[PDB]
Amino acid sequence: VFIVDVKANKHQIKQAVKKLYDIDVAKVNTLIRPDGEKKAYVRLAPDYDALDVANKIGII
Amino acid sequence: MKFNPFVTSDRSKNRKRHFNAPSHIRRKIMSSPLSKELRQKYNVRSMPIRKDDEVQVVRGHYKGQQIGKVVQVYRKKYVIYIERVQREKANGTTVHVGIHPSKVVITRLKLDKDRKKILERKAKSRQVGKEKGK
Amino acid sequence: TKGTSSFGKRRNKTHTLCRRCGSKAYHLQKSTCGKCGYPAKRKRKYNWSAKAKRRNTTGTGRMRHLKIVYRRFRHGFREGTTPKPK
Amino acid sequence: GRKRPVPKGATYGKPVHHGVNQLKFARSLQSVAEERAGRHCGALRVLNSYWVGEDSTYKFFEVILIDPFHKAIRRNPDTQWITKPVHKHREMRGLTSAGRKSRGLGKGHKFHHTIGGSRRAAWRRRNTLQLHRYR
Amino acid sequence: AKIKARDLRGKKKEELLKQLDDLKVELSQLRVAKVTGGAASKLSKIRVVRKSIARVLTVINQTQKENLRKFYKGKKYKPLDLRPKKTRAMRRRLNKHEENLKTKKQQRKERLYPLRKYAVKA
Amino acid sequence: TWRRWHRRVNTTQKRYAICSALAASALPALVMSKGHRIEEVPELPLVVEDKV
Amino acid sequence: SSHKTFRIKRFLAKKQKQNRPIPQWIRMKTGNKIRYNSKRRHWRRTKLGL
Amino acid sequence: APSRNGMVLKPHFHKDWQRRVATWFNQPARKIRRRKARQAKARRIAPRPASGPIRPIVRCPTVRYHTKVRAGRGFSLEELRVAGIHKKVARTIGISVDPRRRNKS
RNA sequence: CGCGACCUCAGAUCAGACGUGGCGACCCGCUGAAUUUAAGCAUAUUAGUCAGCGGAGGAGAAGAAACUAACCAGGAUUCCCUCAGUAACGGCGAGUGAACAGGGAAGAGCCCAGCGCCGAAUCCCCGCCCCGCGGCGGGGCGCGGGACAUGUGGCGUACGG
RNA sequence: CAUCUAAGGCUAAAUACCGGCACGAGACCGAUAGUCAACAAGUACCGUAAGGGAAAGUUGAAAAGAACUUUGAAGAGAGAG
RNA sequence: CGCCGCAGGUGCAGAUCUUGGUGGUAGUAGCAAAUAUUCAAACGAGAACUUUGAAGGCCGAAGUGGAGAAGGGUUCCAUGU
RNA sequence: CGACUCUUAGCGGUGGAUCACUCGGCUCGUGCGUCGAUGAAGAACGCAGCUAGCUGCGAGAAUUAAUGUGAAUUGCAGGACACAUUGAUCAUCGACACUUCGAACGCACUUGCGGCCCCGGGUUCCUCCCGGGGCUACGCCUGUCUGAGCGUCGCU
Ligand SMILES: [Mg+2]
Ligand SMILES: [Mg+2]
Ligand SMILES: [Mg+2]
Ligand SMILES: [Mg+2]
Ligand SMILES: [Mg+2]
Ligand SMILES: [Mg+2]
Ligand SMILES: [Mg+2]
Ligand SMILES: [Mg+2]
Ligand SMILES: [Mg+2]
Ligand SMILES: [Mg+2]
Ligand SMILES: [Mg+2]
Ligand SMILES: [Mg+2]
Ligand SMILES: [Mg+2]
Ligand SMILES: [Mg+2]
Ligand SMILES: [Mg+2]
Ligand SMILES: [Mg+2]
Ligand SMILES: [Mg+2]
Ligand SMILES: [Mg+2]
Ligand SMILES: [Mg+2]
Ligand SMILES: [Mg+2]
Ligand SMILES: [Mg+2]
Ligand SMILES: [Mg+2]
Ligand SMILES: [Mg+2]
Ligand SMILES: [Mg+2]
Ligand SMILES: [Mg+2]
Ligand SMILES: [Mg+2]
Ligand SMILES: [Mg+2]
Ligand SMILES: [Mg+2]
Ligand SMILES: [Mg+2]
Ligand SMILES: [Mg+2]
Ligand SMILES: [Mg+2]
Ligand SMILES: [Mg+2]
Ligand SMILES: [Mg+2]
Ligand SMILES: [Mg+2]
Ligand SMILES: [Mg+2]
Ligand SMILES: [Zn+2]
Repeated sequence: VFIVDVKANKHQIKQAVKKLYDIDVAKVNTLIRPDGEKKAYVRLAPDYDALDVANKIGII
Repeated sequence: MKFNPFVTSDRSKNRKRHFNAPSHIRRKIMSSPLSKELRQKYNVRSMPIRKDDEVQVVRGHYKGQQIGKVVQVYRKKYVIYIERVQREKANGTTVHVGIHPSKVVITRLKLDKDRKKILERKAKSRQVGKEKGK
Repeated sequence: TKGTSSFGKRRNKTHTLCRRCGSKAYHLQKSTCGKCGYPAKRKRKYNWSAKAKRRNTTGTGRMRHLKIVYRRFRHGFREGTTPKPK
Repeated sequence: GRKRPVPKGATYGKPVHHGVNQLKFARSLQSVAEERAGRHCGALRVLNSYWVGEDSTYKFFEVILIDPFHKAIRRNPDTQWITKPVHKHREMRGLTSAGRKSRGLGKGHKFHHTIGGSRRAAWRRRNTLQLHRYR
Repeated sequence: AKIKARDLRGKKKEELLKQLDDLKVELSQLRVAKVTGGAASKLSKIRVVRKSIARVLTVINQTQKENLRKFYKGKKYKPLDLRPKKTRAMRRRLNKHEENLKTKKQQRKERLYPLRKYAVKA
Repeated sequence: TWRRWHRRVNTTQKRYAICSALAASALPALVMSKGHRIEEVPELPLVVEDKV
Repeated sequence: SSHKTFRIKRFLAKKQKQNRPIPQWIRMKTGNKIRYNSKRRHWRRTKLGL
Repeated sequence: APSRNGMVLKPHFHKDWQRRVATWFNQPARKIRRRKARQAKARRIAPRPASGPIRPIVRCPTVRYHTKVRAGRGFSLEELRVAGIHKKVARTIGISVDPRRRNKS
């Protein structure tokens, strides 16, 4: 789950997550918070692990 | 008396200019007099107050000859802080008492490449005025 | 009843926010702002209300470009020159 | 002529102002022609105009326009004057020959209304109260 | 470890972009630490990194702009952001060449009848 | 603002007052009555050389 | 309503973030002369123009 | 209402006169501004006589003033001719030719 | 029954430019009331004013006489004093109302069309080179395009040429 | 008889300036006054809208802004400083 | 601040006066439309009103139920005061 | 004697007059007298380590660079900052940059829907998908190209 710019669509979100984190994503579920910022749910590919990635991100 | 028609003697304009001064000319406002030994060795009367020069308070509650080092100049408050000029609050801790730099006299300066340059430039200007006033 | 009861059946907005002038005077059915007159090019302004003119005149906002224009005039609108680097 | 644009021909008050039909526009039809060409071609400067045959119901005028940003006009004196910014939209300010005629300018006893440079210039000067410091 | 615009101006655009990248990834972990609590030290380095990105971006934006100005030096037509900007009214005026030129009638009159310097005694 | 702040006095009257003021400056009783502390000064119409 | 346009929700978004009490450390700033958020809004007392 | 006995006065103050009131508080400032422009102009034309060109003798054109004489706009072309100076070089000399005045005397 | 010349029109995301909107205290062009006064009121007054529409500049407009005058004549425009609450207008009621001369501030004059003469002498645009940059010009070079005799430029403008 | 030469064009100075940039001053006002606004004022708030539109300055030289003990659940007190 | 002059936005009980504050009324009118509450316990300084359980009732499917549209805009949900 | 009520005084409340002060006005004068398709005025939305307003700014977002200055900023923290193998702050500001509406410019106001031309990836060229970049308003001037006319003509 990330906070992204409101001007970025699911395609750019998927490309950005895939390139700047070196992971493969399955689908992106997006919504705009009442605060006014986008929230992206990025489902990883089954051969990737979110806990594995979240460790390397540092948000564990 | 003031003859230049482009500088104001208005009380409100001078006070407004004083209390809303930017930091770089707030520094000049916080100038402090130099001691007799410092005035003789150099040729400059007043000098803007620096961070780590010794000073003694000559007016107020903290008059004396205890040469205290300046430890902070608070240009927002127009005050400077000195080592031993402190007051104990209710809880027992110590805090500095702010005093206007015009009420202290500098006894030793903090000299750098810039301080020497400003020191020498004021001396050359007073020398120029003195020779013109021969 | 023209009073309390009639005030209950008001749930249809007549005006919305205007793209130009940002005021809630954009008449939906007329497609015209009642404040700045925006289907149009020229800004709506009348001399019979000096308060309205001074509520939205030049200087009531950010003045992004003009505040620097006032700065550059003092130096003759110079360009392509530098302060002689040390 | 000019019909007063009041709905149902209803002017209100002072029968002196009840006129609707036989009223006349202060500017000529030639001035209206130059304004209509000048307002259309806002990038050109109206120079002058003339008459080329009217109608029962129309008048036809040819309007001379100058492009102020053509180099043939810019690079030639005796024509650079129309390129100056004070000369833009002359026809709207009554500075053209046709526009000037409706202003009542001229030298002599016939034209005392515009002795200040315009009718309003004269009216203001002779209706302004001069209150000297020492009275 | 602080970078300055003065020392950045010698490098090529290849490692200037390289320096901007790891400066951007550093700000990414900095914002991560801000969300996950982090420390007061890491929060204070957010601004110092943000200004470093502006510093590097300003140098590459400048360096590109002087190269474009040098390339279009002497070109008859230049892009709208390379020609002078002063003021819309001031751009419409006549240049010195076509402001100062005179008709042959005017300069012949000036050659024939110049204004003489004179005085009159009492 | 048009309150007639200024007054014009006749030139003859204005000169008349100046003559009267000059004549009064030469009488010690009048200048003392202005509170000017002239008791040690000599020759009340007091003239110095042009060196000053 | 549930059905909103983007620009209305963005308008409602800003009004939400600026309906917050002033930080406590603001009171300690020199020459503060501020005491509370006087432009606070409650959904039931005063309504947005929109 | 007339009280007892006075002038029949007709003030011209029915036309909202307080918006068109010309005060003269900038009179002393205008006199200085005109004075120093005179000084600047005089010092620009360094030897030239600081006050415009020479003007002709001219008789006032009415039975009330025809006994007096004054300075006209400029010299006429016939006086320039019999003085033997060209009408173009005259104004460079500082003479102020006026071409639309005729001499009937 | 085609191919050319011109004329009059049309298209282009053609090459290069230009206008749009704002402020609007002052300025220019229009449009334009009624309250009010007249002890009523309709002409009149308010007022060519408020409101309305358009267009500018650092000022604007005006401006070098199809003028004033009737003198022994003056001499572009604009502003000040005066003329002058005057001549005049006005249910000749309420009210309105300039100009000339005179003294000052400032002071500055000119350009076309036409009539003619000169082998279109004229102008724009695109490339060459070099002298340059610094709001972009100079020089020459093009058996390079176009405008232009349905009139470009030089001389010349009522003071005569 | 006098006077000019219309139906084309340009032209600075003297002149105007309650908007703008930057200044200087005052027999002005002094927080119900002076601008509506000395202050997060065209703000809060009101009206569908056009639009209407406030109130509100002052601890102290320096926060030295009352440690600590005590009653009360606390507000709030009593001592102390 | 006195005295000699100068200049006024110069003197209040009234204007159903403007603004602000304060009284008597007055601990008064009132907190009475839609049948209804009671017992024990818990938390808690404190319980007619909170929560749990037991009972007696009401809405009675054209509801005091379950969901939406306009409108509102975070009122939704936890935790704490 | 209490209670109550009235008068006066002391003290204490309520209230914010008075007085003193004034980084504000009002008035006068002076010098300049400068906006915009190279995108104005105005609006919206964002931007601070802790930030709601005001203020400043624009995805380089309470600011970059450059130049003067010369040790701070400050409510707390933080790490700076040798001040010469070049400098905190402030000021100036000429380099750079400057989101979305708005004259507002591809069409429309629904972040709705396009078209053309290049580039990168999926293609593994063929052109379908994704991303990036540049164009695509109206009026009008000069020129250019392409044109229309049983408009007036010339040659067959
Ligand atoms: Mg969705
Ligand atoms: Mg001194
Ligand atoms: Mg409707
Ligand atoms: Mg009438
Ligand atoms: Mg010629
Ligand atoms: Mg409600
Ligand atoms: Mg093109
Ligand atoms: Mg009447
Ligand atoms: Mg009456
Ligand atoms: Mg009546
Ligand atoms: Mg008007
Ligand atoms: Mg316009
Ligand atoms: Mg002009
Ligand atoms: Mg003119
Ligand atoms: Mg008289
Ligand atoms: Mg009249
Ligand atoms: Mg003179
Ligand atoms: Mg010719
Ligand atoms: Mg003439
Ligand atoms: Mg007030
Ligand atoms: Mg008070
Ligand atoms: Mg008020
Ligand atoms: Mg305000
Ligand atoms: Mg009074
Ligand atoms: Mg009173
Ligand atoms: Mg009273
Ligand atoms: Mg009761
Ligand atoms: Mg009851
Ligand atoms: Mg039942
Ligand atoms: Mg809840
Ligand atoms: Mg008492
Ligand atoms: Mg008391
Ligand atoms: Mg910097
Ligand atoms: Mg739709
Ligand atoms: Mg044909
Ligand atoms: Zn609008």
